[PDB]
Amino acid sequence: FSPVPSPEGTKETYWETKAPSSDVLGIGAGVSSGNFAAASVFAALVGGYCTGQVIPLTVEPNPLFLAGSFLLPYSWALHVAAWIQKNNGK
Amino acid sequence: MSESVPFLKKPEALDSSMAGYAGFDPLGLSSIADIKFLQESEIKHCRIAMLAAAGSIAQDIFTFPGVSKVVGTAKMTGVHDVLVKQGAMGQILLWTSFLEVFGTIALLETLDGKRAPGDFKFDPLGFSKNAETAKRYQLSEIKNGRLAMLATGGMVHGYFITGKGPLELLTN
Amino acid sequence: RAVPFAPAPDCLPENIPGYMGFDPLGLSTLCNVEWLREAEIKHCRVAMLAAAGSIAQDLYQFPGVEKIVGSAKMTGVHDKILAAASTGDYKAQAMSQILFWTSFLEIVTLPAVFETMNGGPRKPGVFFFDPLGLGKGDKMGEMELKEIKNGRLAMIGVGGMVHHYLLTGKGPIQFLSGIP
Ligand code: CLA
Ligand code: CLA
Ligand code: CLA
Ligand code: KC2
Ligand SMILES: CC1=C(C#C/C(C)=C/C=C/C(C)=C/C=C/C=C(C)/C=C/C=C(\C)C#CC2=C(C)C[C@@H](O)CC2(C)C)C(C)(C)C[C@H](O)C1
Ligand SMILES: CC1=C(C#C/C(C)=C/C=C/C(C)=C/C=C/C=C(C)/C=C/C=C(\C)C#CC2=C(C)C[C@@H](O)CC2(C)C)C(C)(C)C[C@H](O)C1
Ligand SMILES: CC1=C(C#C/C(C)=C/C=C/C(C)=C/C=C/C=C(C)/C=C/C=C(C)/C=C/C2=C(C)CCCC2(C)C)C(C)(C)C[C@H](O)C1
Ligand SMILES: CC1=C(C#C/C(C)=C/C=C/C(C)=C/C=C/C=C(C)/C=C/C=C(C)/C=C/C2=C(C)CCCC2(C)C)C(C)(C)C[C@H](O)C1
Repeated sequence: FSPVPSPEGTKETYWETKAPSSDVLGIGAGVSSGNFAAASVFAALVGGYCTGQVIPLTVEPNPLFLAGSFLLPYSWALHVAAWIQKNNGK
Repeated sequence: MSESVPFLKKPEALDSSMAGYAGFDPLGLSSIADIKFLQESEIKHCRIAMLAAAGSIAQDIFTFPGVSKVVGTAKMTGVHDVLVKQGAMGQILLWTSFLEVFGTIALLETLDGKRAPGDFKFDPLGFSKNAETAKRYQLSEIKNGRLAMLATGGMVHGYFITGKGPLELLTN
Repeated sequence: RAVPFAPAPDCLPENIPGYMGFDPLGLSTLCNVEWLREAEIKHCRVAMLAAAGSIAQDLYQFPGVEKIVGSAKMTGVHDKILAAASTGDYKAQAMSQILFWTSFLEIVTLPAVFETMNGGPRKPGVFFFDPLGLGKGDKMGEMELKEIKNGRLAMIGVGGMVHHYLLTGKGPIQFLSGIP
C-alpha cells in the first residue's frame, strides 16, 4: 500500500531452476562445491566426535567440545550449499 | 596459479598491488569476507602482536620500578592475573577501548572504501614521505607483524609448558 | 591389456601415465578417473613411507626412544607411544605432531583435487615439489612410472610387513633373516 523497505543489498532470490542462484549463499556465494562438500564432511565428523565426547553431560564440560558440537547442524547447511554449488557449476 | 602455492589457482580477490602479497590463500577465505576488512584485521593483529612479542622479551630483560613486589614470580600470561587483581590491566583495557571506539569509526570508513585500510595518518616523525621508501616500509611492517604473530604464539606456548619465559628458556 | 581375458575399460584413458590396462573388474567406470588417479598416487606415497619405516625401525633407532618403546615393535610402537601420551608424558607426543602436520598439509592441498576435477590446469598428482630439480628436470626419465611401480610394490609390501608381526613377534628385518 506504501513501498515496503528492505535493507540495502537486497536482491532477487526467487528461483524456478534446478538449484537456486549462488546469491542465496550470501558471503559463501564464491565458495566451490568441493569446498562445501569437504567442509560438510569435516564439520560432520568433528561435530559428531565432539558431541559424542560429552554425551554424559557433567557440571564440568569441556567448552571446546560444546562449541565443536555445533558443527553437526552446521554440516547440514554445508552439504545443502554443496549441492547448490555443484548444480550451479561451481 | 599462485606464486606461493604453484599447484593451486591464484586467489581471485587478492591482488598484487596490496602490500604483503604472496598470492597465499589456499582455502579462499578472501572470497568469503570483504578483502578490505581482512586487510585491516591483519594489520591490527600484526601491530598488537608486535607489541606483545617485544614486551615478552622486555619483561624478561627489565622490569619497571616497584613492579617486582606485585608480580612475585609469574611471567607472560601469569603476570596478567596479578595485574588484573591490581588496577593495571583494567586501566590498559579502558584506554585501548577508548582508542578502539574511534577505530570502529575508521573501520566503517575502510569498509565503505573511502579510506585506505590500516592508515590512521599517524606519522609523528616523518619516515614515509619518499613514496618509494613508504612501500618498502609497508612490506617490512607486514612481514615483521606476521613474524611477531607467530612469535607471540610460540613464546606463550613455551611459557605454558615450562613457565620459563622467552629469554630464560633459551638460557635453560 | 594385462589380461586379454578381461578387457580394459574404455573410460580409462590410454594416454594417462602408469596405464597397463589392468582393470578386470572395471572399477574405473564406477568412480571419477581423475579422483581415482589421485587416490592411487596419494596411497603409493603414504605406503612407501610406511614400508621403509618398518625396515629402518629395526636397523636404527633415534636416541632415547628405547625407553619409551619396546625393543622390537611395529604397530606396537604406535600403541606404546599412544599409551604414554594418554598417560600424560610430555615426551611421547609424537603421534599428535605427525597427525597435526599431515592433517594441515591435507587441509591446504584440499582444493587441488576438486580443481583438477573441474578441468584445472594442474594434472593429477603434480604439486610441483622438485626443489633439487634433478629427478624431474627437463625431459626427465622413466622415474614418472618408477614412482608408480615402486608405490604399488610398497602398498602390497606394507600389507605383508604389517600382517607379519600380527601372528608373530618378529619384525621385518628379523622375519626376513630367519624364516620358520
Ligand atoms: C600486547 C602488548 C603488551 C601487553 C598486553 C603488555 C602487558 C603488560 N606489561 Mg608489557 N610491554 C610491552 C607490551 C605489552 N605489555 C611493550 C611493547 C614493552 C616494551 C618493549 C613492554 C615492556 C614491559 C615492562 C618492562 C614491564 C611490562 C609490564 C606489563 C604488565 C603491567 C602493565 C605495565 O606496566 O606495562 C607497561 C608497559 C609499557 C609502558 C610499554 C608500552 C610501550 C608500547 C610500545 C606502547 C606504545 C604506544 C604507542 C607509542 C602509541 C601508538 C599510537 C597509535 C596506535 C595511534 C602487563 C601484563 C610490567 C610487568 O609486570 O612486567 C613483568 C613491566 O615491568 N611491560
Ligand atoms: C607412515 C609412516 C610412518 C609412521 C606412522 C611412523 C611412526 C613412527 N616411527 Mg617411523 N619411520 C618412517 C615412517 C613412519 N614412522 C620412515 C619413512 C622412516 C625413515 C626410513 C622411519 C624411521 C624411524 C626411526 C628410525 C624411528 C621411527 C620411530 C617411530 C615412532 C616415533 C616417531 C618418530 O621418531 O618417527 C621418526 C621418523 C622419521 C624421522 C622419518 C621421517 C621421514 C620423512 C617423512 C621423509 C620426508 C621426505 C620428504 C622431504 C617429505 C615430503 C613432504 C611433502 C609431503 C610435502 C612412530 C611410531 C621411532 C621409534 O620409536 O621406533 C621404534 C624411531 O626410533 N621411525
Ligand atoms: C621410490 C620412491 C619414490 C619415487 C621414485 C618418487 C618419484 C617421484 N615423486 Mg614421489 N613421493 C614418495 C616416493 C617416491 N616418489 C614419497 C614416499 C613421498 C612422500 C614423502 C612422495 C611425495 C611426492 C610429492 C609431494 C611429489 C612427488 C613427486 C615425484 C616426482 C618428481 C620428483 C622426483 O624426481 O622425485 C624423485 C624421488 C626419488 C628418487 C625418491 C628417492 C628416495 C631415496 C633415494 C630412497 C628412499 C629413502 C628412504 C627414506 C628409505 C631409505 C632406506 C630405508 C629402508 C633404510 C617423481 C615421479 C612430485 C611430482 O610428481 O611433481 C613434480 C610431487 O609433487 N612425490
Ligand atoms: C593378508 C595380507 C598378506 C600380504 C599382503 C602378504 C604379502 C607377503 C609378501 C608380499 C610383500 C611376501 C614376500 C610374503 C611372504 C610370506 N608370507 Mg605373507 N602376506 C600376507 C598375509 C600372511 C599370513 C597371514 C601368513 C603369511 C606367511 C608368509 C611367509 C611364511 C613364513 C613362514 O612359513 O613362517 C612368507 C615368506 C605366513 C607366516 O607369516 O608364517 C608365520 C603366514 O601366517 N602372510 N607375504
Ligand atoms: C617510531 C614510531 C612508530 C612505532 C613503533 C613500534 C613500537 C614498533 C615496534 C615494532 C616491533 C615491536 C617489532 C617486534 C617484532 C618481534 C618479532 C618479529 C619476534 C621475533 C621472535 C621470534 C622469531 C622468537 C622466538 C622464541 C620462541 C617462540 C620461544 C622462546 O622460549 C624462545 C624464543 C625467544 C627464541 C610508528 C610506526 C607507530 C609511527 C611512527 O613511525 C613513530
Ligand atoms: C619425492 C621426492 C623426495 C622423497 C622422498 C621419500 C621419503 C622417498 C621414499 C621412498 C620409499 C620410502 C620407498 C619404499 C618402498 C618399500 C617397499 C617397496 C617395501 C616392500 C616390502 C616387502 C616387499 C616385504 C616384506 C617381508 C619382510 C622383509 C618382513 C616380514 O615381516 C614380512 C614380509 C615377508 C612381507 C625427495 C626428498 C628425494 C626430493 C625429491 O625432489 C622428490
Ligand atoms: C589463556 C590465558 C591468557 C593468555 C594468552 C595468549 C597470549 C594467548 C595467545 C595464544 C596464541 C597467539 C596462539 C597462536 C598459535 C599459532 C599457531 C597455532 C600457528 C601455527 C603455525 C602452523 C600450524 C603452520 C605454519 C606454517 C609452516 C610450519 C609451514 C607452512 C607455512 C606456515 C603457515 C608458515 C592470559 C593472558 C589471560 C593469562 C591467563 O592466566 C591464561
Ligand atoms: C597401528 C594401528 C593398527 C593398524 C594397521 C595397518 C597398517 C593395517 C594395514 C592393513 C592392510 C594393508 C591390509 C591388506 C592386506 C592384503 C593385501 C595387501 C593383499 C594384496 C594383494 C592382492 C589383493 C592381489 C594381488 C594380485 C597378485 C597375487 C598377482 C596377480 C594380480 C593381483 C590379483 C593384483 C592396528 C590394526 C594394528 C590396531 C592398532 O590398535 C592401531
